[PDB]
Amino acid sequence: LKDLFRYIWPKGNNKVRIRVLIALGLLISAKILNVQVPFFFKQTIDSMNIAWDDPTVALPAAIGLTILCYGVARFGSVLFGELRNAVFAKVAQNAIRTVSLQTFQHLMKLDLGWHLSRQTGGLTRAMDRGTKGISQVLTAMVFHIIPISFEISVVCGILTYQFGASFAAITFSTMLLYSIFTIKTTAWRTHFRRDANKADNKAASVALDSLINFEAVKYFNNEKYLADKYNGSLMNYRDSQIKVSQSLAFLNSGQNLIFTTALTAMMYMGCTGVIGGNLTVGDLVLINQLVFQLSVPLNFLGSVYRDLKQSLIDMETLFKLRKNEVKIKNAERPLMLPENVPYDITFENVTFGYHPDRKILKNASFTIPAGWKTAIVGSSGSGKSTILKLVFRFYDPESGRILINGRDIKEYDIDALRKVIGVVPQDTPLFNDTIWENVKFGRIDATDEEVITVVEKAQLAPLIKKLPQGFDTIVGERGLMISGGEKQRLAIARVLLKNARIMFFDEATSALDTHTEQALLRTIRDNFTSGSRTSVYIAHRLRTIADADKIIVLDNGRVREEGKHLELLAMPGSLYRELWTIQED
Amino acid sequence: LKDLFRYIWPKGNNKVRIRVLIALGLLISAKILNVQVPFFFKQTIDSMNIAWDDPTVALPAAIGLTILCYGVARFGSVLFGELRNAVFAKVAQNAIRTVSLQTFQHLMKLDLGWHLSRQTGGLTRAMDRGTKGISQVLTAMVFHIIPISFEISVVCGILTYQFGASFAAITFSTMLLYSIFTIKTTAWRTHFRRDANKADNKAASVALDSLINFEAVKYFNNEKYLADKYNGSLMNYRDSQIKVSQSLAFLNSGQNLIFTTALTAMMYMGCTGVIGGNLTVGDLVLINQLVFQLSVPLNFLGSVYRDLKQSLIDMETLFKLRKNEVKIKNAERPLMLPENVPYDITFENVTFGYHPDRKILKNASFTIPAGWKTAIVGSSGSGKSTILKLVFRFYDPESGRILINGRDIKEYDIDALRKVIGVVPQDTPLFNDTIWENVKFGRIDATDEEVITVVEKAQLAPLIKKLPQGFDTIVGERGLMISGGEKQRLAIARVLLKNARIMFFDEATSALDTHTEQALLRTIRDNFTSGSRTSVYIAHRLRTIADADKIIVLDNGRVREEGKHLELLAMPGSLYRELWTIQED
Ligand SMILES: CCCCCCCC/C=C/CCCCCCCC(=O)O[C@H](COC(=O)CCCCCCCCCCC)COP(=O)(O)OCCN
Ligand SMILES: CCCCCCCC/C=C/CCCCCCCC(=O)O[C@H](COC(=O)CCCCCCCCCCC)COP(=O)(O)OCCN
Ligand SMILES: Nc1ncnc2c1ncn2[C@@H]1O[C@H](COP(=O)(O)OP(=O)(O)NP(=O)(O)O)[C@@H](O)[C@H]1O
Ligand SMILES: Nc1ncnc2c1ncn2[C@@H]1O[C@H](COP(=O)(O)OP(=O)(O)NP(=O)(O)O)[C@@H](O)[C@H]1O
Ligand SMILES: [Mg+2]
Ligand SMILES: [Mg+2]
Repeated sequence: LKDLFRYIWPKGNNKVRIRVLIALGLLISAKILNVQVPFFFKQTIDSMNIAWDDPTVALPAAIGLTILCYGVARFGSVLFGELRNAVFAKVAQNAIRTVSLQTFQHLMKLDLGWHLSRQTGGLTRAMDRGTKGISQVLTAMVFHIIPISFEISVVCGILTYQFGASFAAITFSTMLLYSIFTIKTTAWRTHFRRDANKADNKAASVALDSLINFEAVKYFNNEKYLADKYNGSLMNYRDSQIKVSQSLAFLNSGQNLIFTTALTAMMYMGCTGVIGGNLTVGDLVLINQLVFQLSVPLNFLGSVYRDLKQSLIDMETLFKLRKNEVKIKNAERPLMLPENVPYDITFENVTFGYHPDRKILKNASFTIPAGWKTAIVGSSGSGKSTILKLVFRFYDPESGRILINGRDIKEYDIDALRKVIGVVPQDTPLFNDTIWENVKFGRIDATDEEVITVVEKAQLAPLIKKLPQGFDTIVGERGLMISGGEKQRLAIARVLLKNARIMFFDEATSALDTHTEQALLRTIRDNFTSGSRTSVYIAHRLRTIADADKIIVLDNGRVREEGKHLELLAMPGSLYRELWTIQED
Repeated sequence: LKDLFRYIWPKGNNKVRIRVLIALGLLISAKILNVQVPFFFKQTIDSMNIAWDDPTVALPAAIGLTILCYGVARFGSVLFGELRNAVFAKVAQNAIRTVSLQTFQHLMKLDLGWHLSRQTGGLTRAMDRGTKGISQVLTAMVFHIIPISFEISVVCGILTYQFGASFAAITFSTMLLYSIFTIKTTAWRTHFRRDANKADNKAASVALDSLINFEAVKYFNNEKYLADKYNGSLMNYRDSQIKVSQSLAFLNSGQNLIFTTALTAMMYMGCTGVIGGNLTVGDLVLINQLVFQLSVPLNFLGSVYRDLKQSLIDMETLFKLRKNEVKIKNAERPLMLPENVPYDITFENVTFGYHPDRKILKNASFTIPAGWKTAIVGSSGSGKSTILKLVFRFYDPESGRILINGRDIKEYDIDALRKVIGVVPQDTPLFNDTIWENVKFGRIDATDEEVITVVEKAQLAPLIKKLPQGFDTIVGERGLMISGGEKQRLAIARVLLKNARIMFFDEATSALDTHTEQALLRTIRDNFTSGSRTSVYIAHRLRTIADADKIIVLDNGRVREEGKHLELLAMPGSLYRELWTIQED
């Protein structure tokens, strides 16, 4: 409940502070009128209690005027309440916008290991629940918590100042018992609430992880297994929610029992005071109406805001997302890459592990030169795409250096380094919109003719002619509404559009036939000058990297061989020779 | 609001019907006591209005008893309210469990084209919002809509039967104006509500489609573009929510103005009646308290249930999910596949298109024989995986037949057909749990030794030894926390575990090196007898399908060539010959 106060009452921006102060003033005045209306009611009561000696007499003007004042005060209370609602809505919605956008920006700033460890549906669910929790927390703390507190305070003061100290003792002992009971009961309901939250999260995790792999669910006939798992989670959530609802019923019943005992004790004290010729029926009316219109709001907002602590939990998960750690960040004095030169990557005694318990790279050292086409090869699980994610600075090594033109990539603006490097990754999840905006995701600021020409160079024009909604065909969930080769070609088109200098191709020809593959590689190596771009091909089809100027063979996270094609093929004891042997026959 | 009544009041299961009837009875009695308490208040008032001639007199017993009855009726009202809450909670949670499970089952029953066209995050968001909407709709329709309606009815009746017909006219004209105003105002707020819903859905779609492709977002430096898109959606949602909150404030203010005019008119009528020696101050107290304790609940539940129509929209989207169409369903008299025989697929003049405007297969006809290893090849976008999804009966063709052992696959139980067919798909999205339960997803009812031996046959033992948490390593979001070859090998292991008869391999060696590839194919073709399984390899590395007994070459959705390796290679004019030529040099 602190960060929220930092968003609704921030440093600077006196506009929102003035808005909050006006909301507070309207709240105050609303409660003042809601507490003053019963005095007008008492006045009209005690003024009508006289003996009228003529049934035809017209209503005196004083009583008409005080009834008018009663109605006007009731209306004014509700009116100020609603104006407060409006103003603080204008405030809370700005707060929610701000926090949602900041959280999105951060999520975009975080590292990869933090996103892969977590399920995206979980992040979106947390964000939605947290925005709704902010909304409910505010809608409750400025409509039905602070106002009822102010009203309780002024009611205690009135009943202590106008009807003696007895009523004061009654009210204070009542507040004491109310607090004790609510405390000892929330300490016992929190358990069921926690269980229900856990079970709901588990059930949603199951549903999501199942719908994502719907194919891999039907392919193996495990619908019933997952449905029974979901049903178990749901049956735990059901029992927990039932128990918390029963406990909340018990809570509210006991609260209202305490309050009603207080109310009847107040009626009895006022009645034995009227007996003593001190008070009057007007006083009983006043006391009972004060306490009753203070009570029924309390009971109803307590039984209605049955979900407010869960809202705090959601909001806190959201703020935790917003306050995680950014492992990859610019230095204090970040440089910027050269202007017009070919780039040269260099791994110097690097050693990296996605987790501290395993080392994927064991003292790797090599040189990806400038203007040349190098090709990385090796066994699977050997640390090829790991290099590709180090240079792009998704992770940073634990020991060693990554140099570009002789400067560690930590001395560079990450956003300036990630703008000269263009990657065709292994997995190519696209968007759920047209082919147009997915090919135009490389250079948003691109003229459509460039999109068209790179599409023609990525061997995509035939597909675009066959499809009847060419350049508008929706490609469904992460690209599943098209082929696997077409996704590779869309990614290659994105990369040709970025028009970068260092081009990584992590198996961009694994789903393409030999014809399309060779045509595409020819179109690529013939698009750029012979000394401009620095290309790195992660290849398992060693026939596509035969024209490479430097082949980097690595195994078990260590560079074993380095050299051109024939220098390795015509050399005994070479792993590349064994791979080419098994590839030839 | 009809399907909900079908879940809370179903055919059979008299238990839930009796529970609902008891909840209704408790609601009735609660409102009865809440309407009777003011009569006790009036009695004590009019009994204390006498002139006491001794300040020391003790309180008579009748007045003490009627005050006791007043407090007891207040407590009983709240108590019955809370018991009703508990009971109907036990009912509504069962309803929610039932609907969630049925919706999940259906989603699992629907076809693929329905899942690919939609984003899974959207489905999970709809389900969550719909469950919360069911909860809120019930919590509002049995706590603060039906009860207030019954109370309004009995209040109208009382004020019509006990204080003449004037009060009746006042109350009925008040209800008329209230209704007219609320109608003409909701007709004007629905627009802002719709706009806000649209914008929230758009913003969430953006956030999701961006977090899923976080890699493809950072790889191209389009964080700011997506953040500005999100901010635009959020700034539309902000203005719309602001406008609906202001409009709701105006609504509630006008409602309470009408109600307060009614209240003051009632006070004036009662006062001019007291003038006429007919009524008494007790009557004014009674009227005003009835109307006031009927009012403040109404106003507060109206300003609190600001989100109830959106809940209906969510619940209706959920029920629509639950009432979509199942294109793929068993026949009326479904057969079951033979017991112990090799299966033989046969496409007979088939013609299929994922959408009615394009035909991926143009009169395809061929025969995947039994006990043999056939291999499908052809250009990309040519309709290979389409076959693989037809046989598995994800879609059904528009013209033609798919035969297994001479019987159309429509005359078979889909769940019996999908249990003899094991697929290694192109895209292999795994789960977010250990390698163990992802290799044990083929045959859940498998002894761990089989898991271990298939893992050893899928060339995964080395990885399992290297990892320090072997067989427990979490594989992150859809398998991104491991290699791309390791995912292929996990899928091949799943398939070897299913121990099926018809094995489809849609490019299961695209990320594996030649060494692992040949070792794995050898381990596979040597695991089963030479005439048991029927294998279909979708291959782009034509060196892995040279030992095939039948190669099916298709282009532009039509089978062009069919025959063994050399029969096509040593034949001029063959597409397979051109592919092998481009693959050799
Ligand atoms: C989390 C937030 C917590 C904050 C807590 C702060 C609140 C502290 C409590 C305040 C004590 C107020 C006690 C009021 C004493 C006055 C009682 C009284 O008789 O006043 C009434 C009604 O006035 C009325 O209508 C009285 C209404 C109250 C008057 C001022 C309220 C205080 C405003 C403070 C602004 C922040 C006047 O009617 P009469 O019968 O003519 O009284 C004759 C006596 N002069
Ligand atoms: C979406 C749902 C819509 C459903 C609508 C149905 C409701 C229809 C409305 C009902 C009209 C009720 C009219 C009540 C007339 C009785 C008024 C009255 O004077 O009764 C009071 C209080 O009783 C009381 O406490 C009166 C309380 C009401 C008595 C019965 C209520 C009806 C129960 C129906 C059950 C379904 C008795 O106090 P006294 O001063 O002693 O009265 C002396 C006269 N005998
Ligand atoms: N839901 C879909 N809606 C429309 N078209 C689709 C859909 N799914 C696949 N396609 C298209 O239908 C054509 C053939 O699809 P597909 O059967 O996957 O080819 P493929 O043989 O798998 N190519 P590849 O896997 O790369 O070797 C292509 O034009 C696809 O883009
Ligand atoms: N988030 C991760 N956490 C732990 N291990 C990982 C993670 N990501 C990748 N790995 C592991 O690190 C090792 C090398 O990963 P990787 O760099 O992707 O190999 P690769 O060269 O891409 N193989 P392939 O793409 O199939 O040719 C493998 O054992 C992976 O399983
Ligand atoms: Mg890789
Ligand atoms: Mg395919």
